[PDB]
Amino acid sequence: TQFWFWFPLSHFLSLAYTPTCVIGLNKDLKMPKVQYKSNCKPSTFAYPTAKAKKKEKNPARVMPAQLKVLTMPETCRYQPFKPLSIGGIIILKDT
Amino acid sequence: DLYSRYKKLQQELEFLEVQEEYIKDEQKNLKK
Amino acid sequence: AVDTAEQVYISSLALLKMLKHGRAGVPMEVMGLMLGEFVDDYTVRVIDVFAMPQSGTGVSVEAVDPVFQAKMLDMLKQTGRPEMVVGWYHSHPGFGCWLSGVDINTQQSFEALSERAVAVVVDPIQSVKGKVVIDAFRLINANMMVLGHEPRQTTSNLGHLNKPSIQALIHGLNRHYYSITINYRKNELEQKMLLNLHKKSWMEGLTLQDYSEHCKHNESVVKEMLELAKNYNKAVEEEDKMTPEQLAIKNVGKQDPKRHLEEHVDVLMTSNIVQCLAAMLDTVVFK
Amino acid sequence: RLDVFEKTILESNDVPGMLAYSLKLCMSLMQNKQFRNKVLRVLVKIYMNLEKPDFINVCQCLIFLDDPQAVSDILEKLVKEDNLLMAYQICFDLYESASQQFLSSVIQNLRTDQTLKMIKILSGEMAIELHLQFLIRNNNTDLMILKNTKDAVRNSVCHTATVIANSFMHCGTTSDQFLRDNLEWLARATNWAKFTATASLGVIHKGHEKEALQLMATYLPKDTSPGSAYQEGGGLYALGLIHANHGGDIIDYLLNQLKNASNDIVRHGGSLGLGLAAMGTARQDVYDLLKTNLYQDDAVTGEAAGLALGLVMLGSKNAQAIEDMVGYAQETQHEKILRGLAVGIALVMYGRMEEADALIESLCRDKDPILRRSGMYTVAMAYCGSGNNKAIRRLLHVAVSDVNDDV
Ligand SMILES: [Zn+2]
Repeated sequence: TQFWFWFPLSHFLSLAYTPTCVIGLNKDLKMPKVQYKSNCKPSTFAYPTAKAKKKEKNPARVMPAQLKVLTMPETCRYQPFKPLSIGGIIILKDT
Repeated sequence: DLYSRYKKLQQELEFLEVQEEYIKDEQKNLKK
Repeated sequence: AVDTAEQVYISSLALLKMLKHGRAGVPMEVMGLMLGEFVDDYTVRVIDVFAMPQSGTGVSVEAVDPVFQAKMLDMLKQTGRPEMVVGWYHSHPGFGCWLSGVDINTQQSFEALSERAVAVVVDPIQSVKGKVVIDAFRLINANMMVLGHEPRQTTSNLGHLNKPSIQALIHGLNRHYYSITINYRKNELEQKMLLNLHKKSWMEGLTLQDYSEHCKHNESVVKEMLELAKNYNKAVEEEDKMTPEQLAIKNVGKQDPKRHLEEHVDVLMTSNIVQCLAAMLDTVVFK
Repeated sequence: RLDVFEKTILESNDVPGMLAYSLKLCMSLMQNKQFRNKVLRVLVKIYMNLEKPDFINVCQCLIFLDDPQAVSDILEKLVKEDNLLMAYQICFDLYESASQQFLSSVIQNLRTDQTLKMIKILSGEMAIELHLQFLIRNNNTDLMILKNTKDAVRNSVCHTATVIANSFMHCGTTSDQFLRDNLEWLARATNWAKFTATASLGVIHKGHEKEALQLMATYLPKDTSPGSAYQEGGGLYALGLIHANHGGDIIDYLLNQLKNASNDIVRHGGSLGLGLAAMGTARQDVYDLLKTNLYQDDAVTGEAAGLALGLVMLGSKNAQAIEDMVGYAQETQHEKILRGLAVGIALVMYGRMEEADALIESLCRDKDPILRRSGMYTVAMAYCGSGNNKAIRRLLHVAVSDVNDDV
């Protein structure tokens, strides 16, 4: 907010940027491969339908309002056991 | 819902307190 | 050129010396030197102002008598504070205060002694009560027009400089001149005793004296202006009763037809002065 | 009351999560911390006495109540329990939520498999490099935008906006393509867009542990020695932009580089980066050199000290630090020292809700416009998220009354 009196204070704004990505990891490092669904329409997902598709972990980018329209993959192999209501790193449990 | 619908009204009571205090000092300041 | 943050400090005596000496010699630009302390790169602190003597009877012409320098600084050495000269000033009394050709002429000769000796312009005419108008400047070279002129640290000061501002010719003198912000710090001792002076010494000595004099007015002089008030509040009234009639006559509230108005509110405020100073009678006279 | 509330949660009702969204209600409208803990501490007694295993609620109270021993208790029980799948969520949300003193105080309780796990979960670097991997594999940008905002050439401050913009759209990508494509337009402004460029280098490299020092070894000041002052002074600032919120060999790296250095051109990036990596960490041995940085008797390094002297002591209110700051920033002749220490005394008090008010009244008292503005920043920072109407009265009141514009 106060950047006149020290012009390098335009640089602290990088620390304001936060991760918004839907992650999930089955061990400390292992990446499985899975794609789960969303309930919305495929045009609001854009960042320049029956379901949208996300990533398997890199993780997928996400909207803070699309955090509830996701659904854990009921038919694929790897399933997040914990209720997934935000992005970030969680468990992706194999059955 | 009445716990929420009763507790959230205290905020608006506090707000009307604030602005009723505030416009008095604004009115006094604007003549200066 | 290579710039810094733009900031000029003051002394409270400075502004008063500026206005007095620029008023007492008004139609000719009156030379004056400026005295203070270069504290750092970007703030300059004037603390003292002494005016220069005058000469032959012509506009804008200026001089620095070095024996006056030696003797004045010698007196300020035997005065409690000797310090370094920081620049100078004069007035542009009839206009929007830009440094003239003679001003930049003495500036290119005066700049070889000090870097940031800031030229300041007081104006005792374009200020009435809510303007200083303090107006200081800084000269640019011509050798460094191959290079840029534009670091301008603490950007707020420049955007603040463009608002107190007018002309086509100031706009033509953003070359050769870039100004510098002036601000004011006030001793709370000095602020409170100037408040003493000008919220207490406009009331007069022993403080009973003029209010008992108002009590002297309230039984000898007020009845004459009460007769004037009563004659006004008959004569104005029998024609301002035509006014809501004619409001019903002409239109719903259209443009201004003619001269007169109600004007009664002022006469009633004078009557309120009558009643408050009549209230003063019991309070002062008894006990 | 605590125990009749304990009776209401000991009922014969089908309660999946009434004891979770009522806790959301407990976090939403709470009067004081004196009552929040009194509600919260027996709820997790009934949770660890509840038949179903539940970890989100004990995680919730854990990050709330700031206990460096109960987290070690349930982590001991889940490592003893021998399932790292359930000892996962608590550990990584643990690293996510709370402060550095909390994790760096429970790390002793975790080393009081089990030795590798605490390194996995409390260092927590791999989550940052995981999202950094997302940021390098995911690149959805445009150069044409910067072409349109590039060919509006003016020699002005605009250079800083352009380099901060292409550091904005290239955060976490660790790519210097705007040091690849042009070399003379970068070299147009003097010393300040150059500090901004050598710090935009660090803006590209947020949370970047691996190639940090060896990527900025081009701009280490002891070898190349450029004629520009802040150009060689910006390397340590970019390093602190990299390693913010965490302390490593950067503390012990800059701690002797701020001793033996150039004049007050390098300290401005050095102490900023050092207290930025040590932000909220309460490190005493950077506060030590920040003392002589304060008493340099110069305000351009007075702002170095003014940022860092609060940065190292975020949310701590060291009662001698307040004394140091307000007792140096009254007799000074400058103003950068005043405003830097204004930000610092605002930054040292953070989330106290009543405990700042003795200072707040004192900062309201002074005739200094800078110090009244400082009290405004202090009541802004000590009340983050406070919906209480104690601050707002005097806050907006002096927003009416005071004569300076900046306040
Ligand atoms: Zn002139």
